[PDB]
Amino acid sequence: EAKRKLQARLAEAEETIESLNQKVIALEKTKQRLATEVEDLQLEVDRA
Amino acid sequence: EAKRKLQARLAEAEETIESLNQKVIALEKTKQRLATEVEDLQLEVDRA
Repeated sequence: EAKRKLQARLAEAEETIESLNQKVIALEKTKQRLATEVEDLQLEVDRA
Repeated sequence: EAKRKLQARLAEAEETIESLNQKVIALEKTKQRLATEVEDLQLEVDRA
């Protein structure tokens, strides 16, 4: 009975790591769109 | 012997879930300091 409680902690772990996994992978994709913009508009700074 | 190896790959999950949650606050702060400049330089590059 010590196992099944401890096994359940994995069962609430493996969702939460998966729950953040979509939450992280969205936010880094929000970076690299806005990352390449601030390189792109930087060339529009010294041009303007 | 099953109780041992269930504990370890629970702990490395516990190692990552502290670290991963430490990133989502951090990369949000990395986002916001980038979120200024893409709102900042855009307000320059049209006024230029």
